Amino acid sequence: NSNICEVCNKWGRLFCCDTCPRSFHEHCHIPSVEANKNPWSCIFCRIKTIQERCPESQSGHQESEVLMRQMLPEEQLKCEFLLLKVYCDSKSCFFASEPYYNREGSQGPQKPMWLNKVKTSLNEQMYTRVEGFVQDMRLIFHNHKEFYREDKFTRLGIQVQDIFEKNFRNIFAIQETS
Ligand SMILES: [Zn+2]
Ligand SMILES: [Zn+2]
Ligand SMILES: [Zn+2]
Repeated sequence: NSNICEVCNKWGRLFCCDTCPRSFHEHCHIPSVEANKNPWSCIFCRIKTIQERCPESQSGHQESEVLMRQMLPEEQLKCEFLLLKVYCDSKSCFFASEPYYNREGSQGPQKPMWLNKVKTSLNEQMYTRVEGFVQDMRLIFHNHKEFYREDKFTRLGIQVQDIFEKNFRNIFAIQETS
């Protein structure tokens, strides 16, 4: 197994996947690494299994249909994995914890949002449809773009949104388009 966490790329107290060489800090893995379970399979492995059990699940889909899906166990897992893929980028640090807004010439957003809040919301089963999770994730980057205006720091929201959107299209097998 790897000797660094797959998500934050640091050593420490790591839990090893039994079906692949990845390793994780307890709270870097989403959901948090489960207490017992021998063997244990990580979220990358659990997602691969869904795909292998239903190869047709990788045929193209319309985003509008994906968003209306109820958060049954497989869609819950897919959103957890998508959230994890955002945290895997080091630029997620900017969006992880609760932001505050005091900049000359800007007003803070009406509805602040951040990754750890989405994480808690998923853990607490607060989303009933995929749309709920996706809306809150897109809101993180939209709020950032609006607040930072013409400051070059706006680019960080574009960059992490692009990681989100690429992984969304991959995980939910969104029909490829030009
Ligand atoms: Zn970690
Ligand atoms: Zn694994
Ligand atoms: Zn099938």
